[PDB]
Amino acid sequence: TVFRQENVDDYYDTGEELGSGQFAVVKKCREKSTGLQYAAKFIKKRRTKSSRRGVSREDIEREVSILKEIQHPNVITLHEVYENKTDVILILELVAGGELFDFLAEKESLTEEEATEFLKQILNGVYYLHSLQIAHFDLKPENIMLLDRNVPKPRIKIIDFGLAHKIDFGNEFKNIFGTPEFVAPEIVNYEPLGLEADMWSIGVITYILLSGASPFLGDTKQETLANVSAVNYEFEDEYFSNTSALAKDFIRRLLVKDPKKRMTIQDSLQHPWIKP
Ligand SMILES: c1cc(-c2ccnnc2)ccn1
Ligand SMILES: [Cl-]
Repeated sequence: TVFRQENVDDYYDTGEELGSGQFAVVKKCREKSTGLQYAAKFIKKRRTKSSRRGVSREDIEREVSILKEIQHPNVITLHEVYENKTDVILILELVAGGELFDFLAEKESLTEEEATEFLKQILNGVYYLHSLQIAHFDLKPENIMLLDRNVPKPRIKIIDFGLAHKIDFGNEFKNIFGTPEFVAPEIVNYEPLGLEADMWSIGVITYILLSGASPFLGDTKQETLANVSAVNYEFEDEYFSNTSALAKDFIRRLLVKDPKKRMTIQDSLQHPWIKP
């Protein structure tokens, strides 16, 4: 599939940087014709078929294909796509309230109600995606963005569909691997992956939201991965002494090694800690 090849600078003005990764940079921008603001994600293309730098066209097209399908209050949307010889440029919905990661760093830990306020929105977004057979595969606080961080109950949007895949056969078996602290055991063990991997990630996020601590984090990535595979985590009393047993139950039912025994997104929404 080909994208718009006019110079993006002819239609948009760019401003402050909103993100920077291994193969992508995000800049705030403004569409000249409407005055509306967006986030322009510049994804570096591969310069040769055997290169390890840049993102393959197949991977870029997959991300775009998934983004084009989604429209939900808790997921980022795609406005337009441009490309040139060096980059594919996604013009995405602007989410200007910063990462959930940074908001958490500025509060240490959340109350259960604050945590469930965020978590219910994450679950709603993932319910939508999973309903579409879309596995995100990179859920973590850095990939949750607030619309406005200066309100009592911030609204959030899931971003960064760079690892997302359609699961039309129940599982996929490709080169997929996210951030060690948040990946499920099946990712660590290079097993077939499905929608269940995201539910594990939600369990990790929930643990962090309630404690300010990462459940499997080791001193090295390899140690973290080993901890994940062994399900080596516990609820430290210092952090969870006044956390409800039902909150712990929710987490426990997500941080399950066997993906078939892990709570599904529908299960999570009916769990007594979440269900209204
Ligand atoms: C603000 C920032 C972003 C963002 C930041 C970092 N990585 N991907 C998207 C997307 C939308 N709005
Ligand atoms: Cl994004």
